[PDB]
Order: sequence, then C-alpha cells, then structure tokens
Amino acid sequence: LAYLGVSVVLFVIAR
Amino acid sequence: QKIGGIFIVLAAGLVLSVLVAV
Repeated sequence: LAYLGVSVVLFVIAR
Repeated sequence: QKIGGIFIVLAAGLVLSVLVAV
C-alpha cells in the first residue's frame, strides 16, 4: 500500500 | 506503536505538487 499508492504522480503526467 | 504514527509522511506528499505557477 505504501509502494503502489505513489504511482498516481506518473498517472497525472501523461494526461 | 511508533510506526502507527508514520503514515502521515506517506499520506501528505500528494497535495504538495498541485499548483504553484499556473
């Protein structure tokens, strides 16, 4: 939960 | 537990980089 919760920042970049 | 007080560092960094120059 600590590791996989971070990857929303890369989700914002390509939108 | 000391580690029951550690998740705020995990939870707070998302609201950091929202908007500063737009």
